[PDB]
Amino acid sequence: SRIVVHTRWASNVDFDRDSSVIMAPPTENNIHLFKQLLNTETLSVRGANPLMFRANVLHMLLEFVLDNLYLNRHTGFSQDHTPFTEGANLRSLPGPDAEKWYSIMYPTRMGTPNVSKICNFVASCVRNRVGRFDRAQMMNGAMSEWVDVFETSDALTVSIRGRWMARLARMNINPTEIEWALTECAQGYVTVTSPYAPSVNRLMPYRISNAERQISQIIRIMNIGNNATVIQPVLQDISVLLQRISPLQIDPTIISNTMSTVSESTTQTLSPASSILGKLRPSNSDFSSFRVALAGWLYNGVVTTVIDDSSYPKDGGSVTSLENLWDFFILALALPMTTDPCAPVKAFMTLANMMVGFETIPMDNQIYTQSRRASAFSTPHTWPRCFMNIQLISPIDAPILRQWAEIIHRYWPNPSQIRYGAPNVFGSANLFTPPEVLLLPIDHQPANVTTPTLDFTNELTNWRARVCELMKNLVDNQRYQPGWTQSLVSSMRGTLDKLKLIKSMTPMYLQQLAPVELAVIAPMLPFPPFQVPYVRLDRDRVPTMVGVTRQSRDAITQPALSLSTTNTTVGVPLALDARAITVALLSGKYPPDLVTNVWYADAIYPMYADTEVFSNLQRDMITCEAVQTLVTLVAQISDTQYPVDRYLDWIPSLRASAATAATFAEWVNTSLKTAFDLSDMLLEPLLSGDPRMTQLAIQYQQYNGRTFDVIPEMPGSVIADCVQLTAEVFNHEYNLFGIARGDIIIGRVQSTHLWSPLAPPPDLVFDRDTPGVHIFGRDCRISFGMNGAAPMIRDETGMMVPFEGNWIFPLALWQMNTRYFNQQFDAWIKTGELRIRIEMGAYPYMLHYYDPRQYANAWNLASAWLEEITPTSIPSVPFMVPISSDHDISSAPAVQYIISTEYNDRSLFCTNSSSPQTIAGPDKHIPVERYNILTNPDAPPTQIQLPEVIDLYNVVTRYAYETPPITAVVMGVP
Amino acid sequence: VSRIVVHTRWASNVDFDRDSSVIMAPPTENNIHLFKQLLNTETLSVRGANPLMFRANVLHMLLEFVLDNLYLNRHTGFSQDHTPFTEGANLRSLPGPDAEKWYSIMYPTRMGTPNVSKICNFVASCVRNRVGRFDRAQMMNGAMSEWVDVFETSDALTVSIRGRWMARLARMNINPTEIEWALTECAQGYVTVTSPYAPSVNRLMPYRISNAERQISQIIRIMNIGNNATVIQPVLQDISVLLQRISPLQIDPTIISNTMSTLSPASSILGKLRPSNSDFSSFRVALAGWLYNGVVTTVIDDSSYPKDGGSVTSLENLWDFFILALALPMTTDPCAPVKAFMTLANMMVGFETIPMDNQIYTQSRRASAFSTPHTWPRCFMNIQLISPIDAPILRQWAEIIHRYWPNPSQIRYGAPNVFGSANLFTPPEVLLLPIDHQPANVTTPTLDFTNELTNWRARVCELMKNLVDNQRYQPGWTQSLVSSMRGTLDKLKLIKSMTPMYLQQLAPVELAVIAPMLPFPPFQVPYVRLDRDRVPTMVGVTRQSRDAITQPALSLSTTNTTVGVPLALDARAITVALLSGKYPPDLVTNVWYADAIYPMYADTEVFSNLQRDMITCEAVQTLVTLVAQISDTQYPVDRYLDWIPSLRASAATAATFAEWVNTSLKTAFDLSDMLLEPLLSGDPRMTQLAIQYQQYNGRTFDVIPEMPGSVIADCVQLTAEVFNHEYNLFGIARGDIIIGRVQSTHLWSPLAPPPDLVFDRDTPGVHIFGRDCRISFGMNGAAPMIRDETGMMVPFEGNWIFPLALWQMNTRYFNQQFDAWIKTGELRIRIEMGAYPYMLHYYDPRQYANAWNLASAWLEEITPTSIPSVPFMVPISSDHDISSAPAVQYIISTEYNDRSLFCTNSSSPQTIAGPDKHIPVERYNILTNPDAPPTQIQLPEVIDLYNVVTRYAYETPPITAVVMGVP
Repeated sequence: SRIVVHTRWASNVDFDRDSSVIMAPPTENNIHLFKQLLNTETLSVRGANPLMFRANVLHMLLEFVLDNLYLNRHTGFSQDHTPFTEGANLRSLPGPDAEKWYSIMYPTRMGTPNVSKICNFVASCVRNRVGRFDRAQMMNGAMSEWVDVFETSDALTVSIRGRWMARLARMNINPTEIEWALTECAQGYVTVTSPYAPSVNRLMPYRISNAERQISQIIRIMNIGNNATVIQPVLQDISVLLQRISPLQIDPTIISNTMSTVSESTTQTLSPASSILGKLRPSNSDFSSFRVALAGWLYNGVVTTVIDDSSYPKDGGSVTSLENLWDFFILALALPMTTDPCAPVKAFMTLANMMVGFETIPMDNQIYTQSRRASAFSTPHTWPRCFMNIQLISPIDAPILRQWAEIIHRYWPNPSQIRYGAPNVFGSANLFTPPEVLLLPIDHQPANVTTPTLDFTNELTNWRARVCELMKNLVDNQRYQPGWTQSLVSSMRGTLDKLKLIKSMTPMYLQQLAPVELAVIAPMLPFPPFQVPYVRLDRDRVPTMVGVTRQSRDAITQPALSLSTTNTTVGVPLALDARAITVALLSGKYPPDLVTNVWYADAIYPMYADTEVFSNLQRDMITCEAVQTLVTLVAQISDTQYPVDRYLDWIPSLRASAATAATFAEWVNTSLKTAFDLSDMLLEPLLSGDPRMTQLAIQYQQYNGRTFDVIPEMPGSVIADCVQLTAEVFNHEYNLFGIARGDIIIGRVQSTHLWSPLAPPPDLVFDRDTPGVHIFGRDCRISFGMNGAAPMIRDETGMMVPFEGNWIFPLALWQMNTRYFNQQFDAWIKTGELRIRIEMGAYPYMLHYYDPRQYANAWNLASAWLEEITPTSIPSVPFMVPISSDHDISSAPAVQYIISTEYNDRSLFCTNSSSPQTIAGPDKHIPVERYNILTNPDAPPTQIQLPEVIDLYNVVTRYAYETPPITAVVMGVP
Repeated sequence: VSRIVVHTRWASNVDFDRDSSVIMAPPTENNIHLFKQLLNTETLSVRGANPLMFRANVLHMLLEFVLDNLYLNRHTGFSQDHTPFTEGANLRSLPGPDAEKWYSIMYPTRMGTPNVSKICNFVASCVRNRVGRFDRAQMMNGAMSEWVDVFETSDALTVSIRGRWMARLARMNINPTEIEWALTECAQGYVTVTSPYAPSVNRLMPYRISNAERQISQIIRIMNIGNNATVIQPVLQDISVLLQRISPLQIDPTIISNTMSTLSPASSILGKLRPSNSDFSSFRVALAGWLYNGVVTTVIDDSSYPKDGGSVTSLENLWDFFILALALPMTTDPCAPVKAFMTLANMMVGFETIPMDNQIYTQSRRASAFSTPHTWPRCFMNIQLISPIDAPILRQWAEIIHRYWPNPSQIRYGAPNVFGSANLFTPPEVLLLPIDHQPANVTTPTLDFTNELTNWRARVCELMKNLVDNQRYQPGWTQSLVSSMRGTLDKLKLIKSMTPMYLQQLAPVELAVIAPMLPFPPFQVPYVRLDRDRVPTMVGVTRQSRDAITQPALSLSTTNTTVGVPLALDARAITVALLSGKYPPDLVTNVWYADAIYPMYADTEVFSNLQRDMITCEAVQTLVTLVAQISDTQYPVDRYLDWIPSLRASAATAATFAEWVNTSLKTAFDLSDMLLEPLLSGDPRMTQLAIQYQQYNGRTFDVIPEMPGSVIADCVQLTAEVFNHEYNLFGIARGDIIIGRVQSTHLWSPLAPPPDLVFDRDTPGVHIFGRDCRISFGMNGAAPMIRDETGMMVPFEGNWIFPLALWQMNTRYFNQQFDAWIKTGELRIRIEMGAYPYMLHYYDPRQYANAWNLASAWLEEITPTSIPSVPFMVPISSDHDISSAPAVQYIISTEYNDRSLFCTNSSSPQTIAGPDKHIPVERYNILTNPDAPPTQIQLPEVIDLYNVVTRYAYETPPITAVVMGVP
């Protein structure tokens, strides 16, 4: 408000995030914020510090910028009937006293009381370059898509939103075109309801490139950096998603299956059912923790599916044993579920473990012994060479083992991939692979039937075949017999056959039905997952680490050398149990009820009510925009390490420090999060560490040393543009900001003339060129009184001089021993003729009017005002200003104390705007610097003419469109 | 009749003490005690004196008297009385009683002249106008000037002494203004002292000096230390005391406990810490290490090391290397970084493989065993050698070292403007710090990434976890504790200590404030972190004189690690302080430290250091000076009492003397705490010291001191020369003696024998005798006769010549041989003595008992290393004649003299019998001819014993104030 530049004036307000930038009351002091923004070395309802005086100001500017992204929706107009107008349209609004908002928006409705300079200029203006001019109206019954008109405001805001819109609309299309990519995410099988139409000016700004894609990735990649407690719950969220999809029945299923599939060994040394009953659980209740590994699949170079410890027995392995058989079966089943590349070697060593003491062949070291925990082995180098070096396996001592190893060699599941979605609109999916390439630990097979059926065609069914074969090969052993009974082994095979031939709709749904159902979500992932190309063999591909730079090295400002230094943990262990796994594999129980097209798309749509990707896309976009705006500002006033255009340093503000930088960046991040009430990790990982040497990229390397760079890139910040523009323009309007260029001259002067100390008559100032200069830099001590001499200052050479004259002082010396200085100077500047140019550069000030008719003192303990300040900063300058008359007024004294070293008096809200003359009131004339147009039609309104031409009543384009929420146009078909 | 009381220190105007024996030894009493209180150590009785040290002792002798007189003068009131002989005089009123008797003592015309007496008669010639108060200073306190000359009995000796004294003193006074300015700088702007008052010009602040003095003092201090720990350990003690006494920050390991929420890591550390400890000192001492470097080295035990070995699988070793790795970088031992590097390597030896550069070196060898610049490996000096497959872990580690390693700084300190500051390997006001500092207002939470300390915790947590992750560098590790251990690493990396803040910006302040308070200033070394060749190697000094080709004094720099005394610390307490840190819960920096400061600086002791050092340098100055006056050194010397025979010098001579001085002055200042070990830190015949220090490169930096004058030896020359023109005055005479039995009734003293009963040495009737001259005995018991240089056998009589070599070595024989011959017959031998003590024997001219008894005694009491002062039976002059004496002379001086003959007939106004002596009215010439001023030219001529003597009302205040600390 007055001087009204602040928002909430007449516009179509829609919602705020507290970008509160405003003014302060002008008839008195004026700070508008800075007893609330930054008071680092000052403290008051009336203070600010010049040792952080560049952050605060920018910050103030930036929030201002933020305040102005609101939705323009112009509604209706009408020709007018004042004598004042000759057809200029009024904007018709239902608002109360729209008339005042017009007499305000336009100088209209301003009558003919008596001859006033105002009224005179009124009678002279134009009847045309006023009100409506033009618009983009090609439709019927609905407003122009935008309307231009001559109304009062600052066209930055106009151009501001021009660039705002530019950033927005750039991503629109004919909508239904996106029904493609949705159907591609619908897999073509989640049928879709939506209208049929091309672009109808309903902006759908979600056509996005891979730049911001990858950038947001990076951000997540350290946002996820070292926090995996959070990954578990949402993984369960996915598990329940699947629960809402999977038809399985668990407890009595396996109950009947097991009571049917085992063979009789009750009087035959540990009956298998009894043992296995006591092992599994009759724990009949909700059990759904199976979906775990399935959902975890979404990450491989990200997470490491490891198996729980107790899943393995703790006996070093042996032959004559039944629980060995149980558990070895279980693991042979579950290991092909793991992501760990040593899992082959792991099971290898595992069978070696139960092969402790009977079959014994080449052993490499004291760890590759068959007595060592397989899971403990970690590195390619931790893998028994012989495992990968099959010829060390003599088929003589380990015939069965060589057998089985070769089985695994030729027989082992393999990876595949699948597609989803569209970079066409939405950029990459992962960055260490081509777009939408979704590699798979499995090799999906095409399902055809819409209902479950029995069949044994599956790589894992084949594996089960292999393992039952090996088991029968072994249990019948002649070393078993002495440890056992013989009809026992008969019943053993009697079990294993029904085992390998047990009922299970699992593997078919897995190999065929699961994969598409995985693809069902499956960008609809709050965190977009990541994965890395697969590895089945050939240790040389075993990755090393994903090093991420977001800065440089200590002594090396280059990224390409700090690469080894700026690098972060990779992979996490996540231990799982095989029980429910085998439970499911050996028993799939699916009713013929999931009518895929019907069932699944049915299960989905109601869930589809608030599609997050919308929030995700905007999230990431604004994210990267912020990040860019940052990487720019850190190089400006606020240098980082590379001197490029700093602008305001003619303002003295203290130099760069990460501490100061971190402070400012906090203010930023704050404002940012507000901008849409953002609430998640945001640049929080960047001030985590120094965002001063910022250099972004990432890489991963493998056992073959093969390195793989990914280097991000950002297209800039529309904000940063506008803000720099305005910043430059500012340099000449500083007056409008309660901060002044120059210094002040201080000594008790006594005048009655009506003159601003903001522009005092020439006679009153002095300089170095002035004689009487007592020049002081940074050597000034002070003696108290002497024998006959008063307190005398030790001089810059070291001499003692009394306190009066023309003296010069650079501020820092002052801020040093302020207290000393102040306790001394009281009289001899107040009463004495001590006058110093204390030299500040650029500084806050403040004011109060006053009636000149009485005497005026500009002491009023302005000293007291001073001493209130710290030895660390300076108090804003209050001023008493007379009410000068346009003509006669009587004489009264005025004892001033402080004056501006310059003329800078330019700031005023209107006072006495109705008269060609007034007795003594604020001498004010219509500010004729913005409406010269109203006397002559010129000044290309939209052409860039600032600061060369700055007005406040301009080209005005209130918009009007069709603004549907995109969550709403999400109509599903079940 | 009596003689003159040549004295001082008999009318003390003060209670100050010197303990400097200004007694003169009387003649009715004994005399040679003053000649048996010198460097002589072989004396045993009332009587006797060594010939060979005669000259050699006089120095100290005359010196001590001087040491009596630097006392301080004060006001005296105003007396106004007049009597006929005292008409119109402003006598100096004295608060003391019988001061009028003391006036007659100082006022001659005080007494009158009503009759006949050498007093009455000559005082009848004395005026009343050159008596009493002469002239005054307009500068004056009470009833006396700050300098007021007044006619009075006095010795110009004391005058000159205190005059040059005063000169020095006032040459030092300091303005309270610049004083408080100092105190400000001393307080670094954290004192508050003003002074609006009524001025007083008596006030005295004489303490302004240069730097060379303190620098010398620091040198000698180190020398006396001679590398003794017990010297400076208690220094560190006082330090830690005041430190723990002053720091508001609080430590609480129990915090972590809750942070951990009480092996499992927690159990391990809980056993590691003993949750009972209550004492907090040696850590503070680890800090105070940063204050002195040039002599000491912070080191660490290896009981903290994993046997200085370690492995890659011992969880305890994890704890310990963790612990240390944190507690290290703050040390001063320069081999630290590569040492921790190599220790880490040793524990790791076997998984990662790196080239070496010495077979005796071992990648598993002891870091302790590697403690030289030569223990540096060029692979640690070039990482590019480390292929990232050799040991990438260690490569990254070495780079971490190259990068985050601590980095020194400095600050201003001291008040060199007036008192100066002593620093040689650095400018005086420069104060290093092995780390870097930052500005104030830490009243914000203590979190700081940019803190090299948080930096440290961060980087170490990283490298640790990074390594621990693989499970394979650590085989045998089965249960997944990547959860427990690594989350623990997180929690600890997330433990907040306010200590690092104190360290980063507060400790700098504390120590900068301590700096001026040092009764012993620092001694440190230019800190570096790299370039072994730059690494210092030598801290040498030359306890030997420089004027000859002279290697410096042996230094331990080649046997210690670099230069410094070892110092092993506790990693536990240190790293805990690094770990748990909390400031007072309501703290406001300044007011806290204001109150913490006040009473401390309310006390002050550095002025003791000043007095110490100034006296020290003056003392050694005049010391080596007098050395240049005693005998021959490696430079031309000038002796002056060589007219008093004594040989050239040995060392223990001055040694005795040196400690004479040390004792004397310590007793003279009641600062009996020892100051100097002159040769006990120096060398019998040295002239100068000089320091030097060099790096491993061979870059040497070699400093030499400078000398100012010392008026002491000057005034010594002053005094002696006057005595060396006015002799006898104190018990020693030049000349010789003639020995033989002559008798007379014409009365005189053997000091004034007529030159008739005398003969020149080697007179006609000559009888020369060398060392080898042996006797021809008489025949059948006849008179033996002695062989001549020609051979002739002459009897025991004539004029005989013994310069001296043999009588020294053949005393008692000679006595027994020549006794009766001198006793009853002529045997006139001249014996050569040069300068020598004498004695008297009071006797009446009317009676006699044999002096030859006591004479023979004095003979018996001589050794070649000892001579007693010769007694002489002294008669009574009279105002009336009496029965003369046949007096039997045996031995007599060879000369006429006056030592102190004042005046005959102590109170008898006239004298007839015996000699006469009037008053040396000579000395009071202004009292005879007042044409003369007091600075008239009469020196080194006759001394006057009456003067106008400036007396003073200046005042020295004990240096204090009323102030406040950090506001």
